[PDB]
Amino acid sequence: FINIETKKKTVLQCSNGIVGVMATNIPCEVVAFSDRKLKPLIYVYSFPGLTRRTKLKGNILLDYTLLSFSYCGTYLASYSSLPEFELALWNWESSIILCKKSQPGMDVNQMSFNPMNWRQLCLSSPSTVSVWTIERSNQEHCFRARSVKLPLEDGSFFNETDVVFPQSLPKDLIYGPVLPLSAIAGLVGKEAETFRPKDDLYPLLHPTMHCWTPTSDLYIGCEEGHLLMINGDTLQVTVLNKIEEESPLDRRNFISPVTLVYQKEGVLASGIDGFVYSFIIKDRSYMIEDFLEIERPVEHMTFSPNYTVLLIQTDKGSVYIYTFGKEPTLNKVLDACDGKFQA
Amino acid sequence: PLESDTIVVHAILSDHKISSYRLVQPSKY
Amino acid sequence: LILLQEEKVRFQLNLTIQILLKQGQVELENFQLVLEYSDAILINKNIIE
Amino acid sequence: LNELLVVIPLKLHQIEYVVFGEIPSDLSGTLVFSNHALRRLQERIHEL
Amino acid sequence: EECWNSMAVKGRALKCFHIPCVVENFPMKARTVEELKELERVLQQKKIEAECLKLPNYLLGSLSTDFGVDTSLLSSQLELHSREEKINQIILLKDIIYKVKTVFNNEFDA
Amino acid sequence: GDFNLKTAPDYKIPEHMRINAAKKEEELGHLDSLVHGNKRHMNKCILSLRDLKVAVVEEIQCLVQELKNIQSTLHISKHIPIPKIPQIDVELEIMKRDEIKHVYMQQYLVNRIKELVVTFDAELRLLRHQKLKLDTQMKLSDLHHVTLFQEILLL
Amino acid sequence: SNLAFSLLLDEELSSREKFLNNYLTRKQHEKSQTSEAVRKSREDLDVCK
Repeated sequence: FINIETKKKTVLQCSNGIVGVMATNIPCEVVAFSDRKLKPLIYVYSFPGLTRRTKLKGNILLDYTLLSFSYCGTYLASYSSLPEFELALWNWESSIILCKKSQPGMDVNQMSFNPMNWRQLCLSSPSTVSVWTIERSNQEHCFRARSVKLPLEDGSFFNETDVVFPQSLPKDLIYGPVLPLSAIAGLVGKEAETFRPKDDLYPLLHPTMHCWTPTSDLYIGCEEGHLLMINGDTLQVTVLNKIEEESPLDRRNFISPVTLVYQKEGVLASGIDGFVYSFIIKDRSYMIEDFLEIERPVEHMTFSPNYTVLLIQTDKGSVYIYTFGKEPTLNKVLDACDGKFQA
Repeated sequence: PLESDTIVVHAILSDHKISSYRLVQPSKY
Repeated sequence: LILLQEEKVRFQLNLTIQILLKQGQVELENFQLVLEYSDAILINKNIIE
Repeated sequence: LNELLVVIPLKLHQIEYVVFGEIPSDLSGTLVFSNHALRRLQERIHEL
Repeated sequence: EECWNSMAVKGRALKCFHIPCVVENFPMKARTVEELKELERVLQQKKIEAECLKLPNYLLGSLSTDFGVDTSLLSSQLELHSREEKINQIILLKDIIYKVKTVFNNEFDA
Repeated sequence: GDFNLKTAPDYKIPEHMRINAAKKEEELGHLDSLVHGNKRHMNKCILSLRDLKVAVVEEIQCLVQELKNIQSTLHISKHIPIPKIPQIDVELEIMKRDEIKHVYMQQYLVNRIKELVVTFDAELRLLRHQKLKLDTQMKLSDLHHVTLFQEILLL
Repeated sequence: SNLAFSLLLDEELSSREKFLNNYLTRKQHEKSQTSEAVRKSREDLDVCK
């Protein structure tokens, strides 16, 4: 724990091994961290006393890939690590798993609660975006996943013809009726339903970072430079169009948003170039402006609760803070070395 | 007179296989 | 599942068969150029007469 | 050319000349016809 | 080796003395012992089927009767509803192809 | 009345309807062009399938090598058999954490190999579906070639 | 070529039948979960009301 103003460092030693995933609920001043060992007890501590409020224990055996507190603070979603891949909602005050669902195969890169709706939880993987509805009756909760159709790498939408039941082509009246394409060799089972052409394996948009609007929509960044809307209720997708003002002779036409955090006037994005950009977004279009330049590429970025302090973390571990309306704007809290101390 | 010989692609899990046509040059017609 | 089973029975009954037909006074447009006999149907000559 | 023997295969429902539920034992009176040309003969009746 | 030891009946031509007419035999590969065994197996299978049961060329859909090849052991084209029946008819038609080719190749060698 | 016939002696052939050897030979040439085109397209697709088989075998090779690398740091008691290659106090805790971690990378690489094998075999299912559609087409193409050539020889 | 054709359409229809049977088996259990939650909700609604 590093204080910004006084530059003091306090160590909370995990007595059982290296700390795994990290999350904080600021309105409750609680810090929930997983321990990277056999029993992934989510240690929820309270700050500044560093007092162990609770240990959350599940059926998991390594860690949780992500921990995410709700905006209300009464719930903590955990997307578990290997090997379960269980998304579990925790009433961490009571240490009770309200619901859980195992999804082996898809690896969640980012998850986030909807701040205005604790029942909506977005999980973004490198291939899919899923919106999860926590459907409750009395004391039972269940997870209803809703995978969202993503556009192709050019931003177009693929019309999925029913592979098992193709529509009626004109029957060539000598050469047999037109069958489903996996018939004439016939792999019996789920392979015929997961059957797709490898010549028609069209790649989809890679979702990198999703952030929530005040209107329960989702800003999603792509490695192809695209910015996507996903409504948390209707799951509609419409690719944003860049307002390209004719400024010639510059190679900044491709920007890959590593992270995206919402601001009251748009989205703060960060690229691999070390540039933080301002995306001023109007209905179905966006304009990119240069907001900040950093010597090293930006890995993570977040806002303060009062939205006046801006934490920007680079790939090497360097931490910068952009204070809005104060000179100097950028202050380096941590100067990062290689970290791998050999001698 | 051979354009392309018969080549047979086999499956991995199953014994299903496909054989190509023994392509020859088209006739003088 | 019900419609799939009905299609299964119908497709097992619908067999792709080959039948020899001579060209004795056959009236098939584009018989010579293109292979498609989709317009070809076996009827009695007395119907045409 | 009519006497020449050829192969004109057809499907099950392309056989409109079915006698007692089967294709008969003689093709002397049978005739392969174009599908659209048979409708043109019937429409020309009403036209006339 | 690969060309010549495989062909039991080698690909041969016959030219007319004065007419520019060339007749080619059917270049058979070696009819395998597996193929002869399935020949005999389906022969007795269809023979006992005909005995338990105890037609024009186009209902069968074949003109192999013009070459003396027994096609009464072919199942009807309207009765091949099952996978085993269609596979049996496939291998029957492969054998019937070999029989027609054998008749022509005997005439060719004559 | 009367429909277009070609047998009756009272019927006389229209002079454009007069079919000659040149017409029959041109028709057989067009048919042969269609046959060669269809066969060339399918053989091109099959060549693409063969190169796709080579590519998926190479990807399975890379995944099997990564599987051996992650199994090197895996304890023996929680081993999962390698998919076959296709042919053309504190210390114990995180030690066993590493064990089950390499167990799930093992399961993920096995499932990914299974997905690639299933999708390649399904690609073969596609092109075999396009095989017997066109095999039934080219066999009748040879049949109508014989019909036209009989019409060529007689006429 | 026409008789190696209806062999395996039946296998495709059986494949979809197996997928539908698996989906039916999973959805019956999900319906059981929802029915159990509703049943406990009725009694807790009455007691708390």
